[PDB]
Amino acid sequence: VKEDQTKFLKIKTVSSELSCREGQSYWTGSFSPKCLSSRRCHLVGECH
Amino acid sequence: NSKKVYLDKLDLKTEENLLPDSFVCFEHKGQYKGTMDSGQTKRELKSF
Ligand SMILES: *[C@@H]1O[C@H](CO)[C@@H](O)[C@H](O)[C@H]1NC(C)=O
Repeated sequence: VKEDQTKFLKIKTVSSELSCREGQSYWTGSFSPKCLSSRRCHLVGECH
Repeated sequence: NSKKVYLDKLDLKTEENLLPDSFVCFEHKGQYKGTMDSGQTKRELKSF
């Protein structure tokens, strides 16, 4: 009714972006090795 | 002259020698001209 109601619904367009659709993935980091050594003479244990 | 020492790694090596602890000396039971020089019903060894 004139001078009444007049309800406004607005659709603001904030932004348009070109998003990414990820495929495969994996993880990685920084690694360092540690070694334990044992020296045995021949015919000792499995020194064959 | 120390206490227990815990280690992060076990790096150990063995070197051979000719000290008495490196030799396994044995003898037979019932062996002629040896200790326990009597008839045996079983073939067994003896420490020396
Ligand atoms: C002596 O060496 C290992 C023990 O460290 C043993 O397994 C091996 O059979 C022995 N060798 C012989 C009896 O010839």
